[PDB]
Amino acid sequence: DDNMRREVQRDLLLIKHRAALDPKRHYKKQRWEVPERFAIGTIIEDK
Amino acid sequence: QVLIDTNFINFSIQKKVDIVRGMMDCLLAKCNPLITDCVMAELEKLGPKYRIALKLARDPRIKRLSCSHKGTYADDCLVHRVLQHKCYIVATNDAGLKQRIRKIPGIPLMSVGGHAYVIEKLPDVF
Amino acid sequence: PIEYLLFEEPTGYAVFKVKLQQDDIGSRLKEVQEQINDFGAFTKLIELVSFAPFKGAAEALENANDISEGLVSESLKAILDLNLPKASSKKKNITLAISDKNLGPSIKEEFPYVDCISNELAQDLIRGVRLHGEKLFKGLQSGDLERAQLGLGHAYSRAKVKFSVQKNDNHIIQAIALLDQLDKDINTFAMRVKEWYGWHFPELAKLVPDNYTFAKLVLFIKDKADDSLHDLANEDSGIAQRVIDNARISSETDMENVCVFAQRVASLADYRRQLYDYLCEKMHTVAPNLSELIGEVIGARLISHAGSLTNLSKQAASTVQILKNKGRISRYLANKCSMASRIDNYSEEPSNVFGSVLKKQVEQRLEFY
Amino acid sequence: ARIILTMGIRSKASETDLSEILPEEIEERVKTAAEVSMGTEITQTDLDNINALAEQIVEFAAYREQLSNYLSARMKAIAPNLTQLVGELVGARLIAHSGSLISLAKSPASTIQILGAEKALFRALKTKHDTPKYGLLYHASLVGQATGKNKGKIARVLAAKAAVSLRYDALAEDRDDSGDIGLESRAKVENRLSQLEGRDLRTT
Amino acid sequence: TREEFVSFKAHYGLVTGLCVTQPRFHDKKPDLKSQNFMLSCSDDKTVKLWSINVDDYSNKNNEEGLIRTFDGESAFQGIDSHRENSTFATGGAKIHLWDVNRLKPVSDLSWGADNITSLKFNQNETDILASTGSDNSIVLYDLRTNSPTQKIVQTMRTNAICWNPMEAFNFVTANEDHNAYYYDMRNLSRSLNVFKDHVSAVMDVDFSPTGDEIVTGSYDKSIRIYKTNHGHSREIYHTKRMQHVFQVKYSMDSKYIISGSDDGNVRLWRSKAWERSNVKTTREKN
Amino acid sequence: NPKAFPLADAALTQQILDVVQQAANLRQLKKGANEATKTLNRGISEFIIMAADCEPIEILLHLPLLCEDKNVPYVFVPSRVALGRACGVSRPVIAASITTNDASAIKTQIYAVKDKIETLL
Amino acid sequence: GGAKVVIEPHRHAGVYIARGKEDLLVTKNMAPGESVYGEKRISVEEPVPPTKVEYRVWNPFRSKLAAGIMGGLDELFIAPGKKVLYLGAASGTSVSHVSDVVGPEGVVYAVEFSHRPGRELISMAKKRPNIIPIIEDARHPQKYRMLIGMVDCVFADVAQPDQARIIALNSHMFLKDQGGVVISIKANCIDSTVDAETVFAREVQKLREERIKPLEQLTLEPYERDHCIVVGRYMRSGLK
RNA sequence: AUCUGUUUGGUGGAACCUGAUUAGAGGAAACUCAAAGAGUGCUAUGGUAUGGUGACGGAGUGCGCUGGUCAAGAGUGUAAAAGCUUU
RNA sequence: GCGAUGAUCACCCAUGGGUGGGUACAAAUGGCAGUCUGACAAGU
RNA sequence: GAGUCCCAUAACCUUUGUACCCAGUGAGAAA
Ligand SMILES: [Zn+2]
Repeated sequence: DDNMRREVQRDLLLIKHRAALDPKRHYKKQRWEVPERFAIGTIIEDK
Repeated sequence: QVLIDTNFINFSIQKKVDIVRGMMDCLLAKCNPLITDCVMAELEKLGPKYRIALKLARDPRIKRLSCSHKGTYADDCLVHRVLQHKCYIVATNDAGLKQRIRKIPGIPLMSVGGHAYVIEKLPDVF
Repeated sequence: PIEYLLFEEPTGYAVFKVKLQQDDIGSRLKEVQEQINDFGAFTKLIELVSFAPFKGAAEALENANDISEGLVSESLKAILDLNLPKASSKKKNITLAISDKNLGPSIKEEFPYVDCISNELAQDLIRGVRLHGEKLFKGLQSGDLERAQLGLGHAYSRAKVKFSVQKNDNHIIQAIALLDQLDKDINTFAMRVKEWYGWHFPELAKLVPDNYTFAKLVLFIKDKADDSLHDLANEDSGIAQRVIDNARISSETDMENVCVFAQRVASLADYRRQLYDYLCEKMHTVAPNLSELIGEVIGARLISHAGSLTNLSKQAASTVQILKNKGRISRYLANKCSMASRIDNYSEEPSNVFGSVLKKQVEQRLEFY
Repeated sequence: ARIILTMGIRSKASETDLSEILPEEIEERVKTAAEVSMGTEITQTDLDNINALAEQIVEFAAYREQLSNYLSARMKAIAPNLTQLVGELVGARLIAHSGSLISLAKSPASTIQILGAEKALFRALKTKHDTPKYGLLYHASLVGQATGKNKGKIARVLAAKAAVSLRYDALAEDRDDSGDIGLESRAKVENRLSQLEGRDLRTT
Repeated sequence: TREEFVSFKAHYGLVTGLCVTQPRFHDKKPDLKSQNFMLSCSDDKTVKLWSINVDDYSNKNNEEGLIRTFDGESAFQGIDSHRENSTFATGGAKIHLWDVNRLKPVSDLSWGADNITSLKFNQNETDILASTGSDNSIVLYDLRTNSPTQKIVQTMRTNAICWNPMEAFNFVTANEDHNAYYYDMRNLSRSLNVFKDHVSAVMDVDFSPTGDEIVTGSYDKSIRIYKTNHGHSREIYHTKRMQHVFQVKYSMDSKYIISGSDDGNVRLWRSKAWERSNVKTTREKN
Repeated sequence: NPKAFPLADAALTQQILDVVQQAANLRQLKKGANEATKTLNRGISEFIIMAADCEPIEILLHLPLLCEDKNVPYVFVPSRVALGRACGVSRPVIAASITTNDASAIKTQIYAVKDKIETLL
Repeated sequence: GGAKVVIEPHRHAGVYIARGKEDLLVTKNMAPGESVYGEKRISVEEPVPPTKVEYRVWNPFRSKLAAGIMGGLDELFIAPGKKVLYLGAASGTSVSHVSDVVGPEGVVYAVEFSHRPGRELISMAKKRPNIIPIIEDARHPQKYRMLIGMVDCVFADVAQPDQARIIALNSHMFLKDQGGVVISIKANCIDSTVDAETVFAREVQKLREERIKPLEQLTLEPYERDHCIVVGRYMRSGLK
């Protein structure tokens, strides 16, 4: 919902503009407009 | 593995070059000459003025693939299965098929020229 | 000619009677090869006459293994004797269609008046009745065939692999995962019991720091003492008697409630150390060599940090985290644990002998310094 | 836990049945699930520790019910009016949130309304948004009975009446532990809720 | 599957005829449910009999080629087998009768010293042979008396005979004037039908096993199906890749037609070209 | 069927041992059991040579599980003393692995032995 | 390590992409909270309390179907209601990922011959309740003809030089018409005497001779050397 | 700051140009009424329709068919057999 | 009388002591951190 | 009138008390 999109509207900007974050990384070309359905997730490192 | 078509067969008979020995003489290697079913159907369709070519293409040494597509158009069958896989040699004498094959990359091309076979896009012939 | 059909399936054996012969010479044609996907043109071909179910999962597993290695069982003999008519042995036998060309000879050894056909015509009739399945059977069986196939495939696989539940390492996984849980839980509930009796007399909590013994005494001391004889399970009884004399702290329904709560702490702490003994015996009969080498509880936490016995054994001898001469004996102990776990997992019924040898080795190595 | 304490083994379920557990529509499913199953067979030497764990959590359920009955008796001995009005454990977590009963008694009724939802309240105040309306009082029985936005309305009237009953509880001296003030306040909230559920914003 | 079970370099000359058998030996019982048997005569003067490993049953669980080699003094042209009693007959410079046990002809049944080009046994009434000799001649043979029976001489040479499976004395001759004559055995003074639609020399004939229609392949590169009661064609099958069709048979389903040309190929045709081979529900069958 | 299943007989054994000595001379060999599993899960391994007579056998029966995981050929050689002598060390080894190098002067030998033991398996 | 990523669906149904500064291929977890082969997991908090469901990373260097998916195939036939016959379930590394592509309503039949991989398969298929481990040689399908029926796809990652005959047998027995076939070909395992494109051409020719019409192949080149994936549909009547 | 003027995001959308469309472009509602498309589900089952128009059925009888055992035959094989095929 | 079944690889004094960077757990009436609005509404 | 059933039943920090430091490598070690 918009109550979540207005929370995470910033890191979606960073995933959209990944190719500016690091001068040595140079991603392959997609546009990546924000999808209708997504889910924020945290990586679980194992023991 | 050398995919033959019909005018290669007819030009080899008109020049009296054998199939397997002419390919071995041209490449200085071994060869599996292959006749697809559409090339064989084109030879059978060419009539009884070509019975010599038909029973020279029915040879035990010439192995034969089996193409699965409607109709008997040999040039599209050869071009499709050669740009699919890039492991074949195309032996031909059509002007049109020779121009198709020498425009696509990495596919060598054998052709009856003169009194034995010549080979074009293979870079290790000697 | 293909007069009867034999379809074996996880509920039982079914014999179908062929009504019409599918086309032989045009058997690769398009209409012939799609009439076995169509149902309104498959029921013109095949009709059910018999379905003898299985007794249960035991008979289903024995029949699946017999049908695997191509032996006619007693239920198959019974149903073919009921259905297939007594033909000749020398002139026009009756004709059954099967799916297994080395079930064929086994059926002709028992019924020598039966010709068993497994060519592509019988094969695609078979795959027609496997494609349709429950619709052809006219509603007569009990049991979901999907659940039957699930249970039977698991049974067949465990039998073929000789799967053991006595040597089942998930038991020791969950045992140590529960023992840590109720260790911390008994710690919290006994903290709350010590809190609610922290204002009855607050010298019990310094005389007796132990949680289980604290609860077991306080479920019968709730007042002043006067015969403090059994206040050990005797110098502790004298200390408790003197503090209960000159106690310096301040109900009734609260006392009943906190006694119920301390009783709960006692029952949890007797389920613990019962569970310690259970995982100790399951450790000695699941992983005996690690239990001899490093100890049963350390072996439990070793295979639970490594995920399983298989992942512990297949880990390298350096990526085992075991929990100067001291700092190299730990690496020694890690690789010996790796070796003992390999013995322990890949032997079918392991022994104590090599883990005992490696224990002698590591003690010799720590007294090498 | 009670069904594994009764049956133990799948074939034992095939011979027994049971009725004090698992009512009347699920037995046939467990019988067919025992009749065809993908699970193994366990030994007695681990089934006994399984049954010990099962009776441990049956005893845990009985203990949880006994502690809730302790809390119910303590609540209708300490603040019986609130107990008649908002309910036992709802009043318990109100007192537990605010600390002391008298520190709950000296707070205004709007605070008692939004007593739980402080993070939503204070972010909606520090940026000029709209504050929450239910709070910790959402799980009271009357607000559960109300449907729509008049649940926010009767959370307001319930917080007013609960402030009345609760400051009478903590500030009385000759309190009779009878539930009279909580009961007349709850009758007031009940007829308020009935009269704003009887209206309907559709036209007839 | 349209694939060969097996392929034998049988002879060195042309294989000039072949047929099948269930060879009744008096000492070996041949496993007919796993071996199939075909024998074949040629013009290197041999008649060879072969066994074939066959995938039709799964009863058992291999000695394929050349179980025995008969031998002659002249070449052989055609061959046909009795449907019982292990007997066969070959035509060549002369027509001999053989059995599969002895390595020599049981008998010689020759009208005159004119060669024999084709044979067919009868199908029911299984002891009447018929032959086409290259003096335009059709000679019947009867094996109950082990002797020739009657000949008629025609205008042009008969290339094939096929007997009626459902009438037992009628046969159909396919000859060089481009028509095929349906003849009665009990009165050979007149054909009782003439099938008249080819344009070159008719090379082979076969009956459908219903005895209802004949198939007829000729030297114009085409096969033709004739109804038995009409006398003209019912259907022509041709292709551009079919040349000079020499051997035509009607498969035992009566639904398919096998044509063997001289470009090398053997082709399957339908009998009714508009009939599919699926099983039909009752609405579309009606 | 014993636990050390594809036991290479005499000819394949000395073939394996000759390529083991040449790989040890050209530093393409990693020797030992847990070094072998380290390189097996790392990926620098063509094929792996275990012994069939170490003092327990399961100490290296932990390896064919990783081999059938990662499609690596494995062969049990019948003498750990001979395998230590082949590897060129002063102690009997029980497992060795041929690390993957492409600039290698013995690739045809390594590949011929690898194809032979893939037929064996 | 502990970074935050956003999960987004793929073109294929059932598999997802986890975007961050380096994006992962991800599938759902049918047994949450435990890793099948030590791969890193991602835990969203799906919003009655908000439940923590979690997602598991598909390493394409350790999985040929992941190598095919992220090299980019047009049509996998593995979809969230399917019945898949996985041939050569080496252990449960790729089979777990296939299982939770398939979901709870679909079935994965994992066929394996070796017994210690079989033990790993059963100890995984307990907690993934839609994997049916079948320990049997796949070259004789009449043995487990009693246990499976009418799969929708056939994945085949066996390592045998008679690969296409094994696939032809199991497809003729248990695959339905226009069902899916996925083949992992390893050229140096089929035969090292020829080159990789020759053996790829020969195995594709064998597939279309056993009337699996091949749609597509992919060489999966930065992950494995001289492997290939051929997708086909089992046409059963007229490849033409 | 009656400093500054760039950037980023929002609002706005002149002129030229390119593309598409044109009884201008839409939006909402359904236990509404229609015209079509695809996929799916259902024993969806007469290969020539009951067991029988007293023109009939049932009982019983004879003939007919199948199964294997035994006896006799013939063929084959042999010194003689044993053995094997048999519509 | 070795070993691939595994060799080797922050600060202060003439084992022991004093000082700092964190790892897990717990506590805190420690911090963030401040407890919404306030007279109309429903009906005839 | 009015964003909690999405953790003020909580998260982050700070201070204070319990235990530990400041994995890989691969053929050497010893005299
Ligand atoms: Zn073609």
